[PDB]
Amino acid sequence: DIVMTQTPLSLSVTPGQPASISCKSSQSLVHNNANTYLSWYLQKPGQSPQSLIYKVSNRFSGVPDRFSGSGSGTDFTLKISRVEAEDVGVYYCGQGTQYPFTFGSGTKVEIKGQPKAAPDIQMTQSPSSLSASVGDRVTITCQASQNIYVWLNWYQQKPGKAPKLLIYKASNLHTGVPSRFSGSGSGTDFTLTISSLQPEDIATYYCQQGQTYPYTFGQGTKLEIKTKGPSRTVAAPSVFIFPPSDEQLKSGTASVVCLLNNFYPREAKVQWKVDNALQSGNSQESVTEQDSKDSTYSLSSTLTLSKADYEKHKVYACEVTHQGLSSPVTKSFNRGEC
Amino acid sequence: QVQLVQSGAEVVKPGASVKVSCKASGYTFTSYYIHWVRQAPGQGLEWIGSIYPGNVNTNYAQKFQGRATLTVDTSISTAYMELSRLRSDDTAVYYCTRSHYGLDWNFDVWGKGTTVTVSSSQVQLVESGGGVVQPGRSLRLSCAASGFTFTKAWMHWVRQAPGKQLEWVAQIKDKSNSYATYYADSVKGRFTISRDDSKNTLYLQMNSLRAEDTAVYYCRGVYYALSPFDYWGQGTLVTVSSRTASTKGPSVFPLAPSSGTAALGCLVKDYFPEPVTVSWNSGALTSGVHTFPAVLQSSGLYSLSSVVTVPSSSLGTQTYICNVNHKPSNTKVDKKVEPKSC
Repeated sequence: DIVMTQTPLSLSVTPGQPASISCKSSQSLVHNNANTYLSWYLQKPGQSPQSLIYKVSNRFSGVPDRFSGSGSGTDFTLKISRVEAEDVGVYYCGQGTQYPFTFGSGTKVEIKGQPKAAPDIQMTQSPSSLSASVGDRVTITCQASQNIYVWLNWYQQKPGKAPKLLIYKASNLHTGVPSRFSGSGSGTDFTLTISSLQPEDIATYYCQQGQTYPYTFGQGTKLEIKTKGPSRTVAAPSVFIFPPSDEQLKSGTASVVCLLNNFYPREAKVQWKVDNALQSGNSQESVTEQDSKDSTYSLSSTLTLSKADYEKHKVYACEVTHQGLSSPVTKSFNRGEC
Repeated sequence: QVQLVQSGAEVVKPGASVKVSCKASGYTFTSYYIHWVRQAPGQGLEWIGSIYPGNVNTNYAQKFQGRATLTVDTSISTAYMELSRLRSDDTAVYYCTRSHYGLDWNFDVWGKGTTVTVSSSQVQLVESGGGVVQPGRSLRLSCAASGFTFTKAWMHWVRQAPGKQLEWVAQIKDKSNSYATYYADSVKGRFTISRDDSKNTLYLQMNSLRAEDTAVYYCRGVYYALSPFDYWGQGTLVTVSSRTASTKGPSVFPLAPSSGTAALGCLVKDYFPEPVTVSWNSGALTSGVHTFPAVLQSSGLYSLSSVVTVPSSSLGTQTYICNVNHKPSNTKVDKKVEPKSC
């Protein structure tokens, strides 16, 4: 095993200054075809390695001119004439001259900045979500990690749409925003109040500090209203049955699926019959959440058998009993026909 | 009517750059700050930077200095945002927004946003597979190659234990070298590297796994001759651990429509852990879709169905494909669902 050692372990430069990195191999890297397969790689933090130099000194396509490699035999150097902000990471040498191929131990290159700035301001909103009633007074709060005086705005965003400014400078209502919105607070703690909730106020609400760059937003508060209406009308399920695909039969298992689509109320019974013999204990049910828009439910029932058992029987049926059906509905298939 | 009208949705490859535009109308473009703000899907808002069109003074968030460029064309009242060296986590809706007169610290008018998707599939090398495996058991990785002549390259697997250096795993040569293979000593007899040139795919079969095999695994493709390259994939983590149930990617079977309204779907079976995400026609088809909650089977693996109702008129013309993503196993599966033809 050719061992590749690198020096230094790590180095720091001020932005735009040069850096030099060295690689030492335990044996000569000269291949018998007189090529020297020494390569250099950069691995930016959290990313894949990327190839910079091959055969000691050649740049790959698109590699900037500020990277150069030199050396011969057992001693190799990579020079970075100017370390730019996107050049930071771990540099590795590697050899492709003798099996097993090996890589160096890595040299970390970082930028040392003497000035340390104030940290980014963090905005934290409370609660994360809430469910309320039309007519309620609703208050949500925002806490800033630094004192931001009154430089705080509130936004409303509905799914699929852009945010909309509601309040700026902690308490000023923007033009066109209804007067039921108001804001208060100063320093680190801010409040958005909706004086009397209306159905169109369902949305996520965000605060944003406007005091110091970078401008930062809170993580959002979701405001929900659960509907206070009657039940929807009875909806009969439409029923579909699916034989196992021939793909799945190639796996020794057969799943038969029965679909009950868009029914109301929730109570429904599904029985499976194989060759008109009622089944029990070999099917599983799964139900959607009540649909957001038409308030129906949907249901799948899956019957599982071995391929051997599936091929011994002819007719597969699911029988559905539901209040919206005048009598139980049967959907079936006969194995082998189309 | 004060408005900001944005350029259309864009799909871009990682490492490339994107430039989105924002046309101002109904107010004097040069007297108000313009900002750009982005929203990654499911998440909150992030300020990118600002520009005052009257004197093109700019301010950037530090994490975007050197990578974002804000520019303007005042003759057509348009602002532009260019973002370079795009990665995974730059997928987002990008908004341009205008500040209230006389200040730059609020966002008064908003564009409707531009969807920018950094494609996962437009890279030279992308690995599939990974996750948790019991010591002594097996796991298979694959790697899809694009944008170079796969068959001429010598392919490698390289791995990196957390916090450690790169370590070479295996190499497989091309057809002119009989697809000869070479291994690191610690994996000889346990790992097998292979390739399938007709599918531009590289494979690593790992058996008898040990705790020391825990690492991010990278596929890699190398060629010298007269236009050399040394490409690296994205890396996938393999954790050899006995303290967590093992991950398993799903199998996907079609629920073909029967022979008014038609129903069809995908049976997504035999995966662990949760979740999978299911889409239809890459997200183009959403109405009438029901993806049921997963149920844990007696095998210890989850199964679910995703179904869609369509008019039976469409079973001839329309193509129906369910797209299944299982992040814990780093696997994606597309299954075309077509009417069974006799």
